[PDB]
Amino acid sequence: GLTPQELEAYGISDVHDIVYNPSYDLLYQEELDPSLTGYERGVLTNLGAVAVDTGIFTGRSPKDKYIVRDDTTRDTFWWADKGKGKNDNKPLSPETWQHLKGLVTRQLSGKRLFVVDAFCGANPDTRLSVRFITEVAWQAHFVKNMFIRPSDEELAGFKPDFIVMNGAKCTNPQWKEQGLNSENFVAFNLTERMQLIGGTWYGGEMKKGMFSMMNYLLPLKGIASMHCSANVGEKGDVAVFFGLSGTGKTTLSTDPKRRLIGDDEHGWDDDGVFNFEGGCYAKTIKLSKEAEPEIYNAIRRDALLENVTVREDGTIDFDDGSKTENTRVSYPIYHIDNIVKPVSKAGHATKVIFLTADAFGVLPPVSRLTADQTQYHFLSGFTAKLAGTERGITEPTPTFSACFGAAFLSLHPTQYAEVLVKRMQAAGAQAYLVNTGWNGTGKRISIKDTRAIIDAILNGSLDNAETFTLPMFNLAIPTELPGVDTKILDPRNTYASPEQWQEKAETLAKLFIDNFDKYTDTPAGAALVAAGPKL
Ligand SMILES: Nc1ncnc2c1ncn2[C@@H]1O[C@H](COP(=O)(O)OP(=O)(O)O)[C@@H](O)[C@H]1O
Ligand SMILES: [Mg+2]
Repeated sequence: GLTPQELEAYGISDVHDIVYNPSYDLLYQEELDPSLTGYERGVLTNLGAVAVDTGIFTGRSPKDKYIVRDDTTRDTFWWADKGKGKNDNKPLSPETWQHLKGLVTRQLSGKRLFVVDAFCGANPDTRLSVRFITEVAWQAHFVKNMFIRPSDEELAGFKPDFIVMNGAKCTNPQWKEQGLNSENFVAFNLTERMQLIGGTWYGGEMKKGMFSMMNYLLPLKGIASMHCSANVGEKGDVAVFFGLSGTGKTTLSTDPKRRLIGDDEHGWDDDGVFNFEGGCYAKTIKLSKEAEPEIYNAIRRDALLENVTVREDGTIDFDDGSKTENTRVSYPIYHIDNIVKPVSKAGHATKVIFLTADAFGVLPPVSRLTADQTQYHFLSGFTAKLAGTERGITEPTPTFSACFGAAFLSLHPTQYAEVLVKRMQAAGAQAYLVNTGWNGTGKRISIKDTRAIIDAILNGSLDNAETFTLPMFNLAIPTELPGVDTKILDPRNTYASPEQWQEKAETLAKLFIDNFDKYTDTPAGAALVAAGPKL
């Protein structure tokens, strides 16, 4: 248990009341308190879960992310103004950090705080003991769902390695004089081992902020830190799925025939793949209980819906994206029946799948990758949003995010590729490229067909299939696969003429070649150029 004195050490004073590690029951009662007003206020939906509103911020704010440049982080961090390649690791002075800290601690002073102690990492030897402090009940609920909930025995000897203070209600009015992006802030200090959040209510900032910390600590110890989902079959076969947001990591790893290890952040050490989290954070936009039953059923009491539209009668309108297309729901991992327990970990991965939502409709549904192409595509981290608000006519805008999660990388991309490659090699892991995106029909490939391709990969149907090489990208695509429509395996078939495909394939190839040029500093990246597309 905590005391007002342990908080005073953090710089927080006059603490009225501490709600230490609240149970789901209390949180439920706290969120439904009819006296709550504003963004703290939750509503009860017909499914039994409470729905909240994160306010103005319905997603992350990378432009407000800062890391203090001191003697601990100077020579190790991948700085946005130092290292080649664009990133969000903006340097912050120790003095400006102290100003932001003052703003947050004064904000949490004289309040009734919610303190949640949890773990980030399923293995005791590499895990972080994090202490979350907030004045908003649903934020404590979010960290309870997302992080690893300690047992009574573990809380007994609990010593926080990292502290995260959420001062969402406060903003920095001096930001203009200090040279920051805005009045908001998501700052990190590795000397003090702390995270400060101000102005933004979005819970994703606490989750991804700790992921960014694991992404810094782990690789330096020779452990792969990955933005991937993961599951194991009955035979002990572990599969990992990399990919950016909305590409299918969550919808595809939640397979009723395989034990879910995790859905978003995993490490890979000598023993194998381990989850960092204690829950799942699924996307609910246009959620169908028919296509994704396990995820739909995980939405019940204790799950936390965010930004979804709740009608007057309590029913949820999952199709409504008027506020945001990034509607979410977090829930304890146990809301999914088929999962690995008690500890979310398994053996080494032998199947590495890179998911990509190709808006250009150029990439094939599935391709077996060569060792060089694995490394080339990992560092490229391609995805394409069919943006332009789709009120214009067409706009397949691409995104090249190194390691399929550049937004959370604390070290140079190659450091991630390196530890990952050595792990894949010791395990004899195979890599595959999967397009959960578009083809020539202008429609996204159905979840049904994608799941069939994932099955073909996991059971070796793909590995034994006869394959031919796709021009330019030089991808080995299967001639056919059991359960999947043969017409779609070759992307050129979905076009009226293979000449239509050709045009776009060249455009995408140039984008890839242009993008990869920022890795041709070393003989390694220069060597991998032969693994990329050629016109
Ligand atoms: N063929 C498909 N494969 C995977 N996801 C698909 C597919 N078609 C549509 N989707 C939708 O795309 C989104 C993928 O989201 P999710 O798995 O949550 O992304 P990630 O976990 O990688 O951010 C979901 O909203 C899902 O319903
Ligand atoms: Mg996900």
